[PDB]
Amino acid sequence: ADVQQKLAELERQSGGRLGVALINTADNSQILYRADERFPMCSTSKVMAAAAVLKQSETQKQLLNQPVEIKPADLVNYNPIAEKHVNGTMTLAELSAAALQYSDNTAMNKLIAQLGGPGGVTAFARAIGDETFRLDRTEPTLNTAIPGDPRDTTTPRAMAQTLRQLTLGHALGETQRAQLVTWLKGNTTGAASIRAGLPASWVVGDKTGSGGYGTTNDIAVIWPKDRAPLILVTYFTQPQPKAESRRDVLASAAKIVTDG
Amino acid sequence: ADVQQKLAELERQSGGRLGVALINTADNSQILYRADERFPMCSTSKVMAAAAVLKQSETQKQLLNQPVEIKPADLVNYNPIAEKHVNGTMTLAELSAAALQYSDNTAMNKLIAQLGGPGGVTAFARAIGDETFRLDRTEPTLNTAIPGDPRDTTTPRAMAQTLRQLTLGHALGETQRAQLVTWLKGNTTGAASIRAGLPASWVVGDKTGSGGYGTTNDIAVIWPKDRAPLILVTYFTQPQPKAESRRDVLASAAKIVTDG
Ligand SMILES: *C(=O)/C=C/N[C@@H](C(=O)O)C(C)(C)S(=O)O
Ligand SMILES: *C(=O)/C=C/N[C@@H](C(=O)O)C(C)(C)S(=O)O
Repeated sequence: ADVQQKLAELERQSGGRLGVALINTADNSQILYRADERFPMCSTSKVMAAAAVLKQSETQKQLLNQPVEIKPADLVNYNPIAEKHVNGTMTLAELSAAALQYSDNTAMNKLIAQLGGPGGVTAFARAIGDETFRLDRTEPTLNTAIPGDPRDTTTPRAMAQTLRQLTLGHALGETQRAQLVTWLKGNTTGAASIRAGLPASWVVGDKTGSGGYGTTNDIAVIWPKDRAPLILVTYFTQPQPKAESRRDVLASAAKIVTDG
Repeated sequence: ADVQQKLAELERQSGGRLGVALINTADNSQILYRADERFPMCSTSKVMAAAAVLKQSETQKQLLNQPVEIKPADLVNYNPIAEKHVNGTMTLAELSAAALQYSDNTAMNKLIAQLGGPGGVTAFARAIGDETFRLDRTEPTLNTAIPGDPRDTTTPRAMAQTLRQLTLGHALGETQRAQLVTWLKGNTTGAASIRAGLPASWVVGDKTGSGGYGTTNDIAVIWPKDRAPLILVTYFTQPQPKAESRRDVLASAAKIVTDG
């Protein structure tokens, strides 16, 4: 509508490539912008991995309480939670929360190892009907974000659809779906991103990501004041190897698509 | 010097009044800017209330498990957590988390009432050697933030000092101190405020606030990469009752005072 002109303006003024998918669950309407292009997911991939471990825990009923050893060698680049338990252990519930709410990279690595490798995360994507998602690498190299590289990519449309099934749909058993939403709603890293663009009264759960070429991402489930929930995926990447993050672009994108 | 001039330049362009107080616990140095002027606290006052409840919990030893009834008449203007428990209950631990991490205003009112009113929160401030802090009203009117009004105000210097004692000192017992810091570290609302101004590797716990006159506040305990923690208060208020919030200003303030 004007939504398209505005998104195009934002994109041009930003110097980057912008990807947006909104699903409105009141009526299944969508707002799409480069929705079928691939973008590096970076840490927004932590959602698929934690969900995969949730799913495992539907048949391995004590899985979330299993201790996992954190060695000095497991420490990656960003480890605000793991590094407090080195030469100690963390449960798989603790690791999921640390990956999701703090973006801890060591924690993500443990989730990936539990699933048997990046392949296992991709296998779960495929099990819930996501044929686009691909995880190929561990932290921190999954975040390289090199233009033209298909590794560790998905599309806004696929990720919105998947986030809808996981958070509001039936990809997970009910307890597990509640657990994921509880973890997402407690994210500590999202206030400058999608949230920044929404009315203060609306409630949000979301997972950010960032990486190379100033890749700046957010995926969110959103409960507007007095409306059915929305799903929003805002992905953004830039042409220079060491571009600065742009969480404000995401916020601008969320304001634009939710004003209507 | 360089920083005092930069702060003045930032304030000069902001359209408002900026209060800063930084304490570097490596050497107890300070950086101060309008640090003995009063500002309205808004929700940064929630720290003092949760800390008062923690203090109570040192002698009433299951206090944090105690259920509190939430009635429809309790709901204020912003209760993302409390509203799911109307005609039900929340524990004091849950009210604490809700007020700190989500800024739930019904939650804050239950903490105030557990302390005997706004007066009891002030009494606790006084018991830990804070002679500046004053809480006068309940939510939501505590955030009116009218220029010149002394209600519900403190100074950046008083709040920096208090925050240091609560989170790194011995104002509380050790478990209570750790509980507070854990709650601050899991704040969901801070990524666009002080955090936005600091390198991504630095770990932050904080409490934001906002209100009338475009008042935009953040107070934080910061664990920089490879340095002793800092304490930072950034307060900001504006001349028009309906001004928009300016979390960007706090971010910039944070960057100026941490650059070197
Ligand atoms: C999640 O999106 C990944 C976070 N890590 C990166 C970041 O930008 O925070 C690095 C650069 C620390 S690395 O890819 O781990
Ligand atoms: C904490 O700072 C509380 C915030 N409240 C206000 C805000 O600006 O967010 C309102 C307007 C929601 S209310 O006056 O409490």
